[PDB]
Amino acid sequence: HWGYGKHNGPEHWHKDFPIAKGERQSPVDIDTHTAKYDPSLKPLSVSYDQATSLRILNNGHAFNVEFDDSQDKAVLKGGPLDGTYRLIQFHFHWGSLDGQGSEHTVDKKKYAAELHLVHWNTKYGDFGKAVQQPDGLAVLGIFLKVGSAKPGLQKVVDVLDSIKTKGKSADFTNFDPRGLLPESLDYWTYPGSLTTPPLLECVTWIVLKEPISVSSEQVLKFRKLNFNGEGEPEELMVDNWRPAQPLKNRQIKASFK
Ligand SMILES: Cc1ccc(=S)n(O)c1
Ligand SMILES: [Zn+2]
Repeated sequence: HWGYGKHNGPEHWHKDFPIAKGERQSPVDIDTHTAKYDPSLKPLSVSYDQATSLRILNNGHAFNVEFDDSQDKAVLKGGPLDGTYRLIQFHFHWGSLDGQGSEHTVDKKKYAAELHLVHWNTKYGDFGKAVQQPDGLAVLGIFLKVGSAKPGLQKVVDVLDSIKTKGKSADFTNFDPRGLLPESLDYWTYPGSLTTPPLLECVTWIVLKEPISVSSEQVLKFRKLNFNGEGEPEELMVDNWRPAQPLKNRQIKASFK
């Protein structure tokens, strides 16, 4: 099945998921010179004061921090979005080296990692029905650069020892995703897809311009996770990013001058 190695990596995905070569795949390179300011964009509203985290899971491709999405508790709206999208989980993509790791790139620049806060459109009732719709998801993407530690990341980094291998999960309550946000909510937005199989084309991407800084020690701990299950040969969970895909007939809009 799919993964990020030589024989099952991104160049192979299209055989099981032909949408891999579809018309609105993600990620893409954001050419900042070509991304037009759109003064009709509303400010983004990120309302995470009532977020209820539940659990963290190593799913063999990344780790997901999961939220109770059974009530309107942590929602994204405004910006490019019509209506209300509810937070369901966040995860990251990262590199074996600080010079790569992000999925989106900015004028071909790769960041060390990229955080994806995944939300589903509440008009669709739940996640599973939302991913059958072309406007079912909104993913807020945030770049990570290596420098100063991100204090708000440390509770995630500290729990990783307990979910080293595929299939492991751990209780992960009372985690506040507000601590992962940069100061500015200036963003680029375009229509795309999940960046992992099934690669569904349901996503309004909202990618923040301002990265957060994490320490070298924080990212090194991400790289000690494993793609394999317990009792299998160790394969470090690194380079779980898909490269940039063709922009095709899409425009990237900027929320800022
Ligand atoms: C389930 C899910 C949703 C969004 C993304 S970017 N990934 O990678 C996975
Ligand atoms: Zn992702």
